[PDB]
Amino acid sequence: QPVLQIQRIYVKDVSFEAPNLPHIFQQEWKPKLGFDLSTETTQVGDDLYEVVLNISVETTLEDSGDVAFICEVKQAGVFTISGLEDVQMAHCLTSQCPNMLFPYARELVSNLVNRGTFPALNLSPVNFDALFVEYMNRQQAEN
Amino acid sequence: QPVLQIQRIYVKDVSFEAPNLPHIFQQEWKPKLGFDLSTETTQVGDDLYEVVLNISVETTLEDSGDVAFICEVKQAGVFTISGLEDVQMAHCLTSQCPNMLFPYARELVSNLVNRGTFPALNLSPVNFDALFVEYMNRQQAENAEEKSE
Amino acid sequence: QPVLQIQRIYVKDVSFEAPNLPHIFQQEWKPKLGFDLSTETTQVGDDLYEVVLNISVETTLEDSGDVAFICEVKQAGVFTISGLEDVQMAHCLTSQCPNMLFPYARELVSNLVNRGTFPALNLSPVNFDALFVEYMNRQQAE
Amino acid sequence: VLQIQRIYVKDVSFEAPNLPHIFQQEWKPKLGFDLSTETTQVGDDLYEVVLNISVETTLEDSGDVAFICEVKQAGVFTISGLEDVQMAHCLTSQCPNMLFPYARELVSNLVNRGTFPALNLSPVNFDALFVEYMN
Repeated sequence: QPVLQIQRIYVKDVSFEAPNLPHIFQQEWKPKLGFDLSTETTQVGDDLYEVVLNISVETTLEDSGDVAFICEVKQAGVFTISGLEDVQMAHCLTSQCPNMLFPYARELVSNLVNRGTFPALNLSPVNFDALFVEYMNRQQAEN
Repeated sequence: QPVLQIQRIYVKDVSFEAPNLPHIFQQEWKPKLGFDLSTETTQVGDDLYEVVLNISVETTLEDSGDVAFICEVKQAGVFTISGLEDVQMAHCLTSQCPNMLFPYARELVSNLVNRGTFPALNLSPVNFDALFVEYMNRQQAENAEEKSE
Repeated sequence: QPVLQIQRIYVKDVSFEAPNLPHIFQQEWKPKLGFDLSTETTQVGDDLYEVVLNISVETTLEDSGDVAFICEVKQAGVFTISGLEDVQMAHCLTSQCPNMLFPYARELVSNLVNRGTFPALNLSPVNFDALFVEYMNRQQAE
Repeated sequence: VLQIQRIYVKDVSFEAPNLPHIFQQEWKPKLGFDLSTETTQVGDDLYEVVLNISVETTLEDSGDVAFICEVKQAGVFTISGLEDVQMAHCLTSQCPNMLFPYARELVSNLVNRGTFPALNLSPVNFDALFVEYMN
C-alpha cells in the first residue's frame, strides 16, 4: 500500500527587497507582476523527501520600470512517501506535494508584501497538474 | 508648537535564511544568539523624515555550532517632525522614533523564525535613550574630525 | 474554461482572550487543546462568493484546569467562481477555498498566542475534502 | 527600581461586520479613541500595568461601523522605592507609555488583516492624562 504524509512544513528562505521606497509611494499604482515558480525535491531519509516550492514575485510599475518590490520564497515540506511507481511518484513530487505547500507560500508572500504597505497581493492559483505534464515532457525531451 | 506624527510605518528589506533544514531539527536546542542593532535617518521632505531601524539576529547551536537561522530586517517609518532644538531633534530621531518602530520589526522577527518552526524569538525590550546617549558620546570626536577637513 | 480567482483575503472577526494572566505563567505547561472549525459560503456578487473559515481554539493547563487562552478567528475570502459542475463547485466552495484560507487563519492564531507569550501554536493541516464528504452525508440525510 | 519582566496581551478583539460590502467605497473615517490604564500588584514589587485601547472607526455619512478594535496590552514590572505620588506617575504615565508602542503595532497589524487602510495610532500625552487622574 502507498503512503504520502507530511512530517513538517517550514520556510527555508525568505526575502523582500523594496528599493526605491520612501518615494515610489508617490507614483500611481499601475503594476506589472513578474511571477515565476519552481520545485526541487531532495531525498532525506528512507522514504523521506523534502519538497521545496521556489517562488519569485516582482511587481514593477510599468512606465518607471522601477521595482516596487521583489518577494522571494522557499516553502518546504518533508514528506514520507512510499509504494509508488515511477510516474505516480513524479506526480506526487511534482504536483501533489507542491500543491499542498502552495497555499502556505501564498500566505507568506501576501504577508510580506503587506508589510511594505503595498496593495494586497493574493497569488492566483497554479495548475500543478499541468506543471506535472510539462515536467514529464521536459524529461523525455532531455533523455 | 512642536510636531510629531506618524506618516507611514513600513518595511524596506527583510530576509530570513535557515540553511540546515531539516537535519538540524534533530539537534539539542542549545541556542547561541547574535544580535546587532542599528538606526539611520533621512529627510525626504519639509519636516519629513524617514527613520530606519536595522536588526540582525543569528542563532547557532551550542554543540555543533551549526547555524539554525539568520534573519535581517530593515523596519522603516516616515515622520513629520518640527519645532525642536537640535538636541531634542536628535533624541527624537535616534530614540523616540526607532522606539516606535521596534515592535514592528520585533513581530516580523518572531513571525519569520516561527515559519522556520524554531522555538520563539521575541526580542527583549530595547532601551532607546541609550542609543541617543551613544549618539551624544560620539559627537566630540566626530566634530573634531569634521573640523579637521 | 472555468474561473477561479481571488478578489480579497480578509478577516471578518478575530478574538483572543487570556483570562488568568500573569498567574498562569507560574503553572507548568501541560496543555489540553480544544479545536473546532466550520465553513460558510455566501453569494455576494455575480460569480462572487464570500467563503468564511471559522476556527476556534482553546487551551487549558492540566493540573489546574485553568484556561490559558481562547482564540477565535473568522477568516474570509471573496472569490470569483464560475463554470463549474455542481460537484466540482461545491467542492471548490467547501474545500478548495477554505483550504486557501487555512494558512491565513493559522498565521493569525500563532501570531496571537505568541503575543500572550505562550508556547507556539501552529495548527496542523486540516483535511477539507473529508469535511466535504461529511457535508454531503448531511445533505443526503434529507 | 524599575524594569520590564514580561510584555503580553490579556485580550484582543477586531470585528469588521460589513465585509465585503464596503471595499467598494472610499475613505470618510471617524475614529473613536478611548483609553484606560489599570495597575495591579501581583507580587513582591511586581505590578501588572494594563493599557486598554478602543478604536471604533465609523465611516461618516454612511454611518456604519468599519471596525472595532479593543486591545488590552499589558506588562509586569518590578517597581520599588518611590514616594507615594511619584509612584502614581510610574504606574499611570511612565509604564503605560512604555507599552503603547506594542499596543500600536498590534492595532496596526489587525487593521491590516481587515484589509482596511493602515492605522498607525498617534502619540498619546501620557503625562497630561496622569494629571486628570489625581483629580
